[PDB]
Amino acid sequence: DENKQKALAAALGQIEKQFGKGSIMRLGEDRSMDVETISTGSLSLDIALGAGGLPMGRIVEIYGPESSGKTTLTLQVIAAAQREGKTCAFIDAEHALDPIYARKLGVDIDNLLCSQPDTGEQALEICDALARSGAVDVIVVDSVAALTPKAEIEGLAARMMSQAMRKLAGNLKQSNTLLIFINQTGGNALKFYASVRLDIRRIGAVKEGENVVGSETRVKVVKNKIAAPFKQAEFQILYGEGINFYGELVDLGVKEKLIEKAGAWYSYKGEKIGQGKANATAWLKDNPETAKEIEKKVRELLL
Repeated sequence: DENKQKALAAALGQIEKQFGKGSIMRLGEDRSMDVETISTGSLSLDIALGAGGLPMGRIVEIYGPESSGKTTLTLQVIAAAQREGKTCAFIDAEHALDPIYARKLGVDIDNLLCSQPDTGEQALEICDALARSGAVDVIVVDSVAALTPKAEIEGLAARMMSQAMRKLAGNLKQSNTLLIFINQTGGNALKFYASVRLDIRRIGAVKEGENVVGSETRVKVVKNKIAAPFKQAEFQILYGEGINFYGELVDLGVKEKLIEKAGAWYSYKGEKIGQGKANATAWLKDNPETAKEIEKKVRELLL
């Protein structure tokens, strides 16, 4: 001990000096790097990420099956960035944006920049041009899978990805632009250039009676160069509503014993707020100034 711990802290300090703070970490390390972040729209994912949101200036990959919830997640970090006055761009190779649902989640469709590129290579060139401008804050590319190389339009995709990635990462870093790639693939370029990689899956259905009202969702942070990796988050995405944030606040509030639950009744500061998570959720939704207070304390405790 003692000498071995001083030797470890020195070697760890040396690796960090040479390769950066996020190059090695203890997995139960409560520290996170000072980075500017954009919320994902999910309280437990923001906590699972360690820094309270997705990092500015870095590449993020979100992958999962169709209907896993990665669409909702993507539209929610665009709504979140836009809410803070950030300029967002949407690069589309899927041709699937639902603007009605996007407006329900808070996306200002009118001011969303959008490209539906002719080839995979033109897509990456437009991404780089926006990265270099210094005037765009978050770029979402939907999806890596749909970015067909020009040659394939008239392996090839992996080379395409490798080519552009170094240049892209460099320019996003300088401009402090967040770029998110939605995936289902490229190759190793994205896997090693991404600072955060999110695995999202639908693990079940939420029902009111016997009517599937939403999806039970799980995100595992499988790579995180900003804070300790491998944490996961669970939340509901209610159809036409989006991530059920207040339900997450109920659960984390109870866990941090800011809300007390005596069997089926939940109470905050001595008074009943509701019977069952649903009524407790509704009350918080109805009492936004209290909900914000509890939210603030959860983040202070857990981040």
